[PDB]
Formats: sequence, structure tokens, C-alpha cells
Amino acid sequence: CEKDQFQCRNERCIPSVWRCDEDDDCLDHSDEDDC
Amino acid sequence: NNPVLLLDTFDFGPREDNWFFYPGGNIGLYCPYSDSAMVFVSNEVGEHSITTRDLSVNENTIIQFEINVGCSTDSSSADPVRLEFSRDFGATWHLLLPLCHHPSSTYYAGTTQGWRREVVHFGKLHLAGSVRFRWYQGFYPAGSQPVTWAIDNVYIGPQCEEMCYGHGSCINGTKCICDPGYSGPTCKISTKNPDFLKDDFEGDRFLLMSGGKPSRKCGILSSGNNLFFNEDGLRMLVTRDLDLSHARFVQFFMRLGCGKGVPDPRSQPVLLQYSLNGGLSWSLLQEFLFSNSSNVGRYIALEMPLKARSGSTRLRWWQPSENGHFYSPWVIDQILIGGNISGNTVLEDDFSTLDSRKWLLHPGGTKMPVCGSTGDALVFIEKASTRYVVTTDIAVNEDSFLQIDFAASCSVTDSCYAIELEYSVDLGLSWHPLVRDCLPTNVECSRYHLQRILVSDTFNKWTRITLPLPSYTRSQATRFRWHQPAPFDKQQTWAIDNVYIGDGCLDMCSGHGRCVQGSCVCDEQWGGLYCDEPETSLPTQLKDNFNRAPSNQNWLTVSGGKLSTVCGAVASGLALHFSGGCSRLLVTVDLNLTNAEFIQFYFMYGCLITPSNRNQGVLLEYSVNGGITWNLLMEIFYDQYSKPGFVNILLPPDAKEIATRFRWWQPRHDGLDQNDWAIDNVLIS
Ligand SMILES: *[C@@H]1O[C@H](CO)[C@@H](O[C@@H]2O[C@H](CO)[C@@H](O)[C@H](O)[C@H]2NC(C)=O)[C@H](O)[C@H]1NC(C)=O
Ligand SMILES: *[C@@H]1O[C@H](CO)[C@@H](O)[C@H](O)[C@H]1NC(C)=O
Ligand SMILES: *[C@@H]1O[C@H](CO)[C@@H](O)[C@H](O)[C@H]1NC(C)=O
Ligand SMILES: *[C@@H]1O[C@H](CO)[C@@H](O)[C@H](O)[C@H]1NC(C)=O
Ligand SMILES: [Ca+2]
Ligand SMILES: [Ca+2]
Ligand SMILES: [Ca+2]
Ligand SMILES: [Ca+2]
Ligand SMILES: [Ca+2]
Ligand SMILES: [Zn+2]
Repeated sequence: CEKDQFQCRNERCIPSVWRCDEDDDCLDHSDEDDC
Repeated sequence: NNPVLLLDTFDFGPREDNWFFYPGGNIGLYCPYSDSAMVFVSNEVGEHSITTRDLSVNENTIIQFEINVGCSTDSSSADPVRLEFSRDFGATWHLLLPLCHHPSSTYYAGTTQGWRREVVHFGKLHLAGSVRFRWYQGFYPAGSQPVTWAIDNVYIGPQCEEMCYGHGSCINGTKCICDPGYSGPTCKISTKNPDFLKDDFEGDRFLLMSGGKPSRKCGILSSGNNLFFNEDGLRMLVTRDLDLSHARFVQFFMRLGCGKGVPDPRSQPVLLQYSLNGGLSWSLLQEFLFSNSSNVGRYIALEMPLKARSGSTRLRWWQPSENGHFYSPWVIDQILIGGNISGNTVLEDDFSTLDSRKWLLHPGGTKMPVCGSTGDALVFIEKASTRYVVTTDIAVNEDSFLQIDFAASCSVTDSCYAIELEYSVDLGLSWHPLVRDCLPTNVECSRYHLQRILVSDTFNKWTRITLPLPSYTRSQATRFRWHQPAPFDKQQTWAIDNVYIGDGCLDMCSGHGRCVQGSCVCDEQWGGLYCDEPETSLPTQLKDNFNRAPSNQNWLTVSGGKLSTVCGAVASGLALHFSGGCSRLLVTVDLNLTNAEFIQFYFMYGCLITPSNRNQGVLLEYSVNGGITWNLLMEIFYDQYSKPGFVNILLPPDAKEIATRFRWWQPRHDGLDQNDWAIDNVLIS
């Protein structure tokens, strides 16, 4: 996974800037769980 | 002939002879912010006021004092302090400064937390004679809790010269004490003020913000907060003193009315005014009327009037009213003041910093790296209702060009989307497309291109784009805008970097470099002062059979195309089939065509769906300047090539340069797997 990225529990990688933004970007909302 | 009439610093008790009455008054400290003052405390029963003795005032007489009402941010229309006079020994009383354009001599709570100096010039407004003055709040039964207030440092006597230009206190009509930053025996000279103002209200720009909170109510811009004038008392917003000598504009968002239907007629207008003398006198810039078409949030951009141009101008928005009561509120947002009259020719950026003087507005945009950029880019990646960036005004001429690095989603989504790119010559009151959608329909063009250049598949990753600026972008004040039209998903991200809009690198670095401070920084494999000497031998030939994967040694760009058998044998084996839903575009590496004779290839339309109309025909163009300009070689007509045909064209002399590239592109199609086309056995030799 990439540095400016965040790894979901999906194994999915999203831009780390989508972590904590009131959108579910992982599709298991693990980008939103800890905010 | 002009005696000092009253002076009181209250600095160990008042001077008895100054005053006839001060019911409710005490000596002490109130609101130790902007030592001894005359304080009128809430709890005190009865009249809260202070009255001078009778005074012989004349043509030259001013009243000057310090005051603080309420020590708060709570705007209220209740228990204001009125400065009044009497020509009949207190029999009746009148506002010293009526309301008109300027507010009355009434001092409301919440206007400023801190103390402020005030001055009224009696003799300019009123005749000479025997006169009485007071600062009156009201009369309070036990239990009442009116706002606390205080006066300090009261002077009644001759005005100083030029009134100290508004930037100083007047001692006895002979000497001025200039506010910090002001000097000269009249406070005329001004220390360098800023020539720029930007307030988003999402957060010293303002001297007062009276009658308005930061709210999300009544919004225009769905990013965030605005300034909501819904309160009672004084509705006024006042800028710091600004250097506007070379300013071009004042722009802002404004809405008049926040109601069900049409705002009522009795609603007082909002006044935009200016002052070159620290608030003493105000000239109208613009009246804003409540009307049947006012209840809607809208963009206002105004040119700086000649009379406002000075190293020390301040602006205000004020809504007049008799009694601090209002019929319909108003909202204001995104205030920018600035620009340059020199309207310079060069705006340049690598986004190591994000200067707002260059980038007026950037909703949805973040200073961050993305997609292996060099340092930071301006990035539109976060959750946004809106994504755009507007430049400040620059002057655009014959030698002016736009050059930016652009990137769409960088393999985040496979969406087909396009970023609009626009220009304005009327300060953003109206936007026009930079590149206007044009095709071989008429001699009306000789260059061919699409309105939507910045497309997501073509520009997946960082790609430079250089445009010589069209004649209709030539003005003294052209601003530019990158626009993502709504609706749009979040994952349709995009970004810009390495922006040069200007006239500093003639020839545009020949298409093989970027302009950086009037010098070319060349792309790898290129050197020289203007990037026109290649570092190695470019290939003299292009041959492709499409029996294997298109290589990076032949093609710079393949959009909408893949290897397929769907067409049958076009030449032989696999052909490169174009049937994608977005761009359908084929572009060669730069080729040394010094000694090249021809271009040839086999070609077929509609392996899936036959092309519907002329504009769906693939065009073949060449460039001898890194793709900055393209020259049509062939319109590959749509109704021809229903079965595979062979195309052989002689290179024109102007195409035979040391670095020539080719493109095939479809301007139009009905979308995925519609109006498709295939190319096989490409040969440039
Ligand atoms: C703004 O709206 C008002 C309210 O409808 C318009 O005034 C009315 O005009 C009609 C027809 O001319 C009259 O019958 C009403 O008596 C008016 N209503 C009142 C009380 O004002 C007005 O014409 C509109 N303004 C403009 C510029 O079109
Ligand atoms: C201003 O004039 C008054 C005259 O009554 C005097 O008392 C005071 O000292 C003068 N102030 C200054 C600073 O000269
Ligand atoms: C005006 O021009 C000068 C360059 O001479 C520049 O430093 C300044 O920032 C410009 N002001 C604005 C608001 O563009
Ligand atoms: C272009 O081709 C000619 C001969 O074909 C060669 O002499 C020249 O060096 C070439 N230029 C480059 C830089 O490839
Ligand atoms: Ca998220
Ligand atoms: Ca004092
Ligand atoms: Ca705002
Ligand atoms: Ca950069
Ligand atoms: Ca083939
Ligand atoms: Zn647009």
C-alpha cells in the first residue's frame, strides 16, 4: 500500500485524506471508525 | 477666539464644572481593553446619563470622546447610548448627529468589544449658540439590567487641522495625537497598508463587525460559514485601512432578504461606501436595493472607482434604520479586495505555497502532493459540493500562453469526466470557455479541438498542457477558472501544478520544456536555451503491426483503445480497436521526420456500431512543437471505410521536422461500443 494512502480492513487502499470525512470510502466504513 | 470648552479625563474623579448631572455614574475601570472612566453600571437605579453645563459653541466646535458599550459581541437595539444636545436648557433633546449617508449619534451594544474613539463636528452640522450636551441611555426602575456602558476622555472645543485626517485624537485644536502607523502634524502620512483583503469567514481584516454573526443560515456557498446580519441595532461591517491605489476590484457574495417570498419594500438598502479619512466622511460606491429579485444569493464584482484610489482607503457595508430594527436581513460572503491595475503579464506557480493574491478562490482545493507530483499541487480530492479555482486578473497579449500540469483521478476511478476550463474579462461576472468546440465543418477554423480538453482518461496521470492564448482572451484583466461542473462524485479528483500563464518564454520552450521565471526548464532528452536541441537521436521511423501490446517507444497516449479481433482482419492479426466510452485518442512519440516520406495504415469503421454522423470521423493531425499546435492532415470521413481501406498520405514539407508527433482522435461518438473504429499496420517511413 502507498504512503499517502490508508489501508481499509477490506485490504482496499484509499487516499488517507478520505479517512474521517463522513463518507464511507472503504465500503466497510473502516475509514470512519476511529475519528 | 476658540476656547477649549470641556476637557475630562476622569482620571481621579471628574471636574465638577464640566457637568450638570451624571445620574448612575461612577469613577472606575470598565472593560480594560480596546484607566479611570465614567462608568454607568447595570444595577444602578434611576436615570443613566451624563450632562454637560451650557456651552458657547461655534462653527469650529467638535465633540470628541472615548466610549464602550457592553464590552461584548452581543448586538442589541436596547439601551443604546445617545449623544444629544439642547438649545433650551434641557427642556427637550435632539440627536447631535442625525441619521441620513451616515448612522446617527447613537451607540449600540456589541458594535465593538473594545473601547473606541468617536468624534462629531457640531459646527459643521449645527449653528453657533448656547448649547447643552449629554450621553443618555435611559431611566431604569429597580431590577432593570440594561447594558453597562462608559465614557472617557471628553473634549468639546475647536477642531484640529484637517480633523487629524481621522487617524488621531485632537488636543485643544492645535495638536494631533496620531494613531499608531500615522505621522505628520495632521496625521496625513500613512504607513504602507496592505493592498489585498480576503475573508471566507470559515475562520484583523475588519475594524468593526456590527450586527452580524458567522452563520450557515441563508447560505450561498455550501462549503461553509457566512456573515449573517439578522440582529438588531447597527448593521455595519468595516474594513481596515487598505492601500487601494492600484487595486482593481471589490468582489463578494451577497443576498438581500431571507424569507419565504419577495422582501418587503420597507427594507432599507445595503450601502457599500468608502472613506479616505479614517471614517470621517463616506462616499457611496454602490447601493444595494431589496427587490422582487433580491432574495437570492449572488455574485457581485465591482471596479475600484477612481476616487477610492489612495494608500489608505477603507470600505463599509451598512444597512440604515431608524431604531436599530429591520424588516429583512442580509448575508455576505467571500469578500475579496485587491487586484493590480498594472494587471501584470505573469502569474506563475509550483504550489510550494498557496498565495491567495494569485488564487482568489479555490473551493474544494488542497495544497498537497498527488500522483507523484513535484512537491505540492493544488488538489481537488476532498468531499466538496463545489470544486474550482479562479486566478486573479492578469493582462493578456499576443505573446501570452497558458501552461499547466494536469492530472485527473490517477487510477482511483475509471469514470469518464471532464474539467471545464474558462476565462473572464469582466471580473468573473461571466465565464466563457477558453478552447471553443471546433471541427472541420467550416474555414471558421483551421485549428481543431474540443471545448473539453481536460478529460479524465487521457489525463489520468500528470500531463503538461500548453495553450497559446486566443485573441478573445486578450484584455488588461483576464482571469482564469478551472471548473468541475456539478453533479460529480468525490472520486472524480483532479489537480494542477507548474502553472505558467504569461509572456516570458517566447516560442513556448518549443513544446519541450516549461517556462520558469522567463527561462525554459527542458524536458529530459532536450537541452538548449529554448529546448530545441535534443540530447539523443529521435527515431526516424514508426512501424506498428498491433500483434503485440502497444509500446511506450511508439505511443505517448492510447485512450479508448485495446487490441481486438472484433473487426476481423483489418490488415492482419489484431488491430487497435477504439470503442471506449470516453476519449478515443492515439498519439505517437516525437519522431525525427527530417527524411520521412509518408504515413500509412489500414482503417475500418463500425466493427460494432456504424458511425452515425460526420463529426464522428477520426481526424489525423501532426505537431512539430510538442503538441502545442496541431495541423490537420486528413479527415478520415465517417461514411467511408465500412470495410477495411488503406490510407496513404505524403508528408507536407512543414511536417518533416526533427521532432514530429501524430494523433488520431474521434471528436464524437454515442458512447461505449458505439461508432467504433480500428487501425492496423501503421507505417511512417
Ligand atoms: C414586485 O412585486 C409586487 C408585488 O406583487 C408588485 O406590485 C404589485 O403589482 C400589481 C400589478 O401591477 C398590483 O396589482 C399590486 O397592487 C402590486 N402589489 C403591491 C402591494 O406592491 C410589483 O410590480 C413588483 N415589482 C416589479 C418591479 O415588477
Ligand atoms: C489644553 O487646553 C486646556 C485649556 O483649558 C489646558 O488645561 C490643557 O493643559 C491643554 N492641554 C495640552 C496637552 O496642552
Ligand atoms: C500588485 O503588483 C505587485 C508587483 O509589482 C505585487 O507585489 C502585488 O502583490 C500585487 N498586488 C495584488 C493584490 O495583486
Ligand atoms: C534526424 O535524421 C537525420 C538523418 O535521418 C539525422 O542526421 C539527424 O541527426 C536526426 N536528428 C535526430 C536528433 O534524431
Ligand atoms: Ca471516508
Ligand atoms: Ca480616563
Ligand atoms: Ca463562506
Ligand atoms: Ca508542485
Ligand atoms: Ca495487426
Ligand atoms: Zn463551467
